[PDB]
Amino acid sequence: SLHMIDYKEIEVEEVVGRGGVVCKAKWRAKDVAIKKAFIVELRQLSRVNHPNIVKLYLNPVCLVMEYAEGGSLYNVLHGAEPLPYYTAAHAMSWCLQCSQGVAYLHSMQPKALIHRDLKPPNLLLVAGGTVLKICDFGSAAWMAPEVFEGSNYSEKCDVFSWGIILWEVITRRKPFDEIGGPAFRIMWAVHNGTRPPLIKNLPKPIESLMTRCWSKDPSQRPSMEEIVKIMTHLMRYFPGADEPLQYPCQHSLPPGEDGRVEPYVDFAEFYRLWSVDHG
Ligand SMILES: *CCC(=O)Nc1ccccc1Nc1nc(Nc2ccc(N3CCN(C)CC3)cc2)ncc1Cl
Repeated sequence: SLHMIDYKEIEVEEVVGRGGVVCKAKWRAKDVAIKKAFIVELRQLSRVNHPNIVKLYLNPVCLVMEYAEGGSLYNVLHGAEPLPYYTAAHAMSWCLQCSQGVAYLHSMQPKALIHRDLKPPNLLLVAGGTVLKICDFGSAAWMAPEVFEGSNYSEKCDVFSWGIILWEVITRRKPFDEIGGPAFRIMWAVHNGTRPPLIKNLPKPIESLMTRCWSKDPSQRPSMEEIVKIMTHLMRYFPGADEPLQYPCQHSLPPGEDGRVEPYVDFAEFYRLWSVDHG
């Protein structure tokens, strides 16, 4: 199941991020990443093998994870200029691959694994930004209200997070940036029913799926198995998800007003391909 580390053949080079400490390395001519009693639980969970989950490959103690050239979704969406251009197909593809990884964890025997902290900073991008990989593990903006309400929670809390992420890559906005302040202000907001503003000209199938994920009552949210199928079938109307991110962008963000917001991506081509099939 596991490959052992001697440290000698792990050639550390440069530092990555500060969210523990993370460093890039080379191990058997493979770019790889590396990082207190929490690993005891990680032994039982590390039976994972999925394309959309970071491949989990001891003095000091180290966890060896495959390196993701492309950084985090969060940094692609909101990071330092220059920011890349991307399309509706990218946004849908990222979310689809996200739900494929989350469904895998939900289907693990003997018991399902809930990710809990599903958010763009833990979604990594590979192969020119086209492949998303969950990095298993201020989260208020993506947390289902029943979780920080303390009450026991199911795996529907990831469905909630996925819904928020879908709004996030479509609009290229940080959810609940208008509220901000300390975390408890956002928790109070979403607990009372506040949700990201709905999106101008969004396709009703997508609006319907997104808002179902946002439901207060977790039992009214869809399973991730259902997410995956919906998103799989929708991709027929979003060609282009394998095109690398390479084109620049100078991102202008208008204020929100009249209770709605405009998307970043453009669905024009979706309404075109849809009407070709539907009459
Ligand atoms: C498993 C969750 C986790 O640890 N996520 C995380 C968060 C921050 C930094 C590293 C990291 N883990 C991994 N990172 C990579 N590759 C990678 C991450 C981040 C960057 N950028 C940092 C911000 N800069 C502005 C740009 C570069 C680059 C590369 N790969 C694997 C893991 Cl596990």
